[PDB]
Amino acid sequence: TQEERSAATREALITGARKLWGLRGYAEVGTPEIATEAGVTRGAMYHQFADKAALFRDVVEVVEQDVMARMATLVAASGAATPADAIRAAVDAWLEVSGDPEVRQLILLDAPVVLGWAGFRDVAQRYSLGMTEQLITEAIRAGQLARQPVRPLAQVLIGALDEAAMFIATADDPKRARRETRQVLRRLIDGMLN
Amino acid sequence: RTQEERSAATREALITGARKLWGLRGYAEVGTPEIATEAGVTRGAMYHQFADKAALFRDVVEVVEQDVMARMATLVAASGAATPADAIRAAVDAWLEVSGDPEVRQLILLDAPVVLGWAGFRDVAQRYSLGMTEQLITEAIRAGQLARQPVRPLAQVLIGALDEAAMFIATADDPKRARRETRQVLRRLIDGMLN
Amino acid sequence: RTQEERSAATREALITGARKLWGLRGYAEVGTPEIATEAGVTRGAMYHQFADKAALFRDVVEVVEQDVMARMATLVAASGAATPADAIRAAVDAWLEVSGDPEVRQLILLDAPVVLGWAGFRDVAQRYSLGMTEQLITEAIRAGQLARQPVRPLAQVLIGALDEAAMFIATADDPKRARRETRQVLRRLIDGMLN
Amino acid sequence: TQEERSAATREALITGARKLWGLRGYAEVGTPEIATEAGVTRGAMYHQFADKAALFRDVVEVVEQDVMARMATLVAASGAATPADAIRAAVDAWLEVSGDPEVRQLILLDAPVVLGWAGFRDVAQRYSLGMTEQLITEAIRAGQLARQPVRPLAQVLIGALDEAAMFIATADDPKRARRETRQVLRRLIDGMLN
DNA sequence: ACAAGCAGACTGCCGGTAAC
DNA sequence: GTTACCGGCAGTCTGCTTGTAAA
Repeated sequence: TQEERSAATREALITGARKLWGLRGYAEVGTPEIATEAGVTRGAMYHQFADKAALFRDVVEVVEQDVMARMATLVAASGAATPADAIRAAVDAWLEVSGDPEVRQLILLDAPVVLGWAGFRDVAQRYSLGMTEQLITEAIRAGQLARQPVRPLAQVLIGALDEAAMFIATADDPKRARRETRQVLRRLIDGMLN
Repeated sequence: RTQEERSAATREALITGARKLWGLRGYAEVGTPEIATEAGVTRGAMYHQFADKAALFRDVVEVVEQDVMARMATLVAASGAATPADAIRAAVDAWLEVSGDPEVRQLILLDAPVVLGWAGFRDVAQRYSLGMTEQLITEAIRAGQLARQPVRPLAQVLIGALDEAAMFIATADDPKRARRETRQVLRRLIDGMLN
Repeated sequence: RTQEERSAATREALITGARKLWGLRGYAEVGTPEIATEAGVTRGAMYHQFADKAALFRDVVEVVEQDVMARMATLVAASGAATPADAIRAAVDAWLEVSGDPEVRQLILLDAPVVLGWAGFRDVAQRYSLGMTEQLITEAIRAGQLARQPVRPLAQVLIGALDEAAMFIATADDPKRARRETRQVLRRLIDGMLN
Repeated sequence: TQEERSAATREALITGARKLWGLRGYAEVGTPEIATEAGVTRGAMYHQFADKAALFRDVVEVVEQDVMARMATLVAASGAATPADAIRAAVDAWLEVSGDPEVRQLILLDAPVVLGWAGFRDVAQRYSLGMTEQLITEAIRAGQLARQPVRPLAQVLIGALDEAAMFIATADDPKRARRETRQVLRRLIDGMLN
């Protein structure tokens, strides 16, 4: 089909920019390198996508959805029994998933700069952020956590989690960093609950 | 008259202009021509004073970060805190005020980790806001107000929380309500962290 | 207009202009801005048709070298030679005519070995003047007018002697006398090389 | 004293530029690199020498006189007996000396383009060129070579020798190339001497 | 004799538009 | 789909000019 082929070149470009941008940063890979690696011409790319930024937008979407997939896998398998335990299992899950350098480059470093903080927020509300808003909402609902404004709490905890990830990855002894950071995140969480 | 002065003066104009412009529009979105022009200098003199665009951004980060600490310490002194715990609460409220500056949000919260790399900017913040967070925790532990725990991780995590808090307040649809509510969840967080 | 024609048209204008200017002043002494401006195109369109300055110089060389061969063959045909020896003599007299063109001396005798490398330019000349020399020698052997010997070495050596002959005539203070005398020693050299 | 100190940095600049330009070409080394290798600053370089060209001129001078030195050694050691045999030995001597890659880069390639063909000529008249003019003059003088204009002949034979050198250096089988080129030069010379 | 500040210029490259 | 093309940029060079010495 003619439009069925469009999706195939968009997948080749999205896969390639994800690999390359994930390896080195959005600024440090240009559209030529990316087109070459995808097996398409710069012209076709600028036909399927508005600009470099828009291709970064669809890369972000794909990556974030994978993060949610792998995370839910870990959270379901943890086997929590109360919303609070679900929150802790989510924390440990992100700690496992944020170990991926692709995720840190695309989501934690480049995305707020490419799409703008509000822009990436509009994207993350349909993913990790909004799932945090829901975990908080459920923990409030089941009486494990004081009623309070949810949007702020979720954003802040997301901040703590993101920076947790960078700290563990760049620390000189990563095993001890993951242990101690997990400890303090737990202590922080329990101090939040009842 | 002297060259020590001539260098320093050109660096002062270049850092001033790059701070203004980069802060208004982002590091990616302003080129060295525009920066030179606004500074009243030639691109050549700039590439003599600074290695590349990145090196100039590093000195802009430096000035901005110390400016952040100056303003914060000013606000904390006037509050009249008396114990590490009070210092922590007054610090949070202070950052909420200072981070109202969009130049601070653009340069420090967004670009710096991208331009310098995350560990690079960290090496910078340990000598400023990060290091102060480490001292506030460390003294709060000493004074028995906060349980002994690994200090560097806690400090980094709390910094992450405060940063995304400031971005949240700035970009909210009604910033007054967002500042009030965000202060709320930060306070509850602290109080649950302390005794 | 077609795309192959739009490319061919700008490539011809860049080659024409780079030929004019580089021939007037040397490859080192003319930049791609001047060259584009003279072609009436943007530096960007140029870096689309040509890899870099060097690649454009390579195509300029190619054009100039075939113009050299064309002018040479015209003059030699007009001599009315009939044997390989007569062809060799008429060739020398032709090179003396053609190398009067300073554009030829500038681009081929001076810049080309430095830009493309001695081996690189040789790879180019082997398909033009050098190859014509190798064939003129080869036929001179075939007809028994010249002693059997390694052909590539003789061809390269005679080329060196001819080139420096051209520079010599061009830069001498009385050029008319220089062409007469230089022609003399080349003729004697040739006759001593033949029988 | 200041003149003893001044002269020494020009020796270090000239040695450093000789090594470097000789390795990579005049176009491919900048004055910064050259200052660094000499152990001096660009300001000192531009105080002792007018421009990049001026340092190249003094490098040319040194190299050319070194060529004449080594050549004189081999020509003395061969032991010719008449001007003609002096010429033949001179050629084989150059063939040996031109084996040096520094000499081929600075004298045979860059110098005419940097200094201009006439400029380098004015330099070579006090060395290999002018000596060639003298060997021709003496060969005419002893009746071994026909009376003819000397300047043109000397320039031409210099051309044949120079290009001979590059051919031997760049050839795929350099041993066979030295044999064959020596051969064709011998035949040329003998056909010249009568 | 040396050093530093500085200015004009240049090369190769990129991102996005528009003509094929 | 594709190829030509434009405005603009970052980092480097070269030589000039103003400052700071070791004689």
